[PDB]
Amino acid sequence: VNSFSGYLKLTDNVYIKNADIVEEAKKVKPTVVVNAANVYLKHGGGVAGALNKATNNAMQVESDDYIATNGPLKVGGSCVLSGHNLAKHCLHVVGPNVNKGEDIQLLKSAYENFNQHEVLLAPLLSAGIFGADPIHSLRVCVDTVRTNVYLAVFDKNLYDKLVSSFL
Ligand SMILES: COC(=O)C[C@H]1CN(c2ncnc3[nH]c4cc(F)ccc4c23)CCO1
Repeated sequence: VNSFSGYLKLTDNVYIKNADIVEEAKKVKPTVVVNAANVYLKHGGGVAGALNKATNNAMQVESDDYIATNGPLKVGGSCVLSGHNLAKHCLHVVGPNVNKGEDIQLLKSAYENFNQHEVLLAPLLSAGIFGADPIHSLRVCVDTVRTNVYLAVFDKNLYDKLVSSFL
């Protein structure tokens, strides 16, 4: 039993809710919140900008030190950093950004990072400003992640479409 509330169960291990991931993280304080990161960990907008703003820019400060030490992530890759006031840990995962021309096949590699964590609160990778089709992202999630994932979808209209079209 865990503390996630109001989710629709899609599969054995995937759950979905119309929610603001920032507000959901603030309430649940999950072990892991996933950030929709880019390779530079520049958290300017979308989910990343919202998560970083909620940490009062502490996420960005920590991220800048990470990059100065380690260099950029790979598209499809991830790193574990602090969850600050939102979660124990933040798993920064880089999905391909279609608006940069990145290969959508890398979306499966991106979701594989979730399998290193037993339970996660996450957004749909490569959705929103990353330019992928969220219906496709949900399909890849369900077909790739085997650990327990609670998906937060900000837009109510999109949430209803994702549920109604789910096979
Ligand atoms: C348009 O709706 C989509 O297609 C998906 C969007 C929105 N993203 C989010 N997902 C879950 N919670 C979210 N809180 C946020 C707060 C913000 F200031 C910005 C984005 C999000 C956000 C996912 C990727 O892009």
